[PDB]
Amino acid sequence: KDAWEIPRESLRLEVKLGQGFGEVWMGTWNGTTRVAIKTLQEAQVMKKLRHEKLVQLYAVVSEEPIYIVMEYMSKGCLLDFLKGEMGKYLRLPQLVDMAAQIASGMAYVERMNYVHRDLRAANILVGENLVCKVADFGLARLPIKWTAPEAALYGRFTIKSDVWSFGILLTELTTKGRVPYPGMVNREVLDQVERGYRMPCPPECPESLHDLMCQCWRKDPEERPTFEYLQAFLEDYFTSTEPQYQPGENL
Ligand SMILES: */C(=C/C(=O)Nc1ccc2ncnc(Nc3cccc(Br)c3)c2c1)CN(C)C
Repeated sequence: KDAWEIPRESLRLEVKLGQGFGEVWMGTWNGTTRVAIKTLQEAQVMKKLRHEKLVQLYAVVSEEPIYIVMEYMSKGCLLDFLKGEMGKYLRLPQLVDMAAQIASGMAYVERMNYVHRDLRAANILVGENLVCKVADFGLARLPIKWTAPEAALYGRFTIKSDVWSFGILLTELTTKGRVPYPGMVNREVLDQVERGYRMPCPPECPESLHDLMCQCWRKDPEERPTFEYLQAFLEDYFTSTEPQYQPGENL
């Protein structure tokens, strides 16, 4: 047992979040620390990754039943946030800033030579001040509406198939959380994307952002941009790219 190990007695499971691998609880730790607990690796893994825009591992419990203890994200998962009461007031500047934070977390993952494998809004967690962090490395190495064609078809998961999933996350953000390829079923999406079909410009989303999306969805993995490119572009967006941005009904 390594130094990430803790006694169960040091954890107070409190509220469910959190369904249903098992539950997800809000909690306390050594009486003093507000945490999140994943009941039954992602932890392992989350032991070797440390970044400000990745939800931080705190502790593990070997130890059936296995707990994973993590930084608590106060606003819950991004999909829910986007589609609930806040969705309505989020506008393009805030949505692009959130995208930049996810890019920043993913840039780190890229620097470390890892792959996420399940990058989408359901796996981004929000905290205070609209902070967004990459979560759920359950499949991190070492669902197909978000999965690049080469990866869904031939199991070639790479940082480049993550970029693809990032393009799809950009459509979730600009549409307030709508399921991608509206009206199409998994098999329809598979067939059409293989023919060269790509989602159109979301309504009110600028062409330059959709442009970025379309780059992320290049047929050719090695032609998709870096996450560090993505990060810098999204960070600098409202000066270098859309300096004449004016607010609209929805974006
Ligand atoms: C939407 C619900 C959701 O993700 N809720 C949620 C709220 C707050 C929170 N804080 C910390 N950690 C988690 N999740 C978590 C993920 C992986 C490991 C551990 Br430990 C905790 C969390 C989750 C999800 N729908 C699928 C959109």
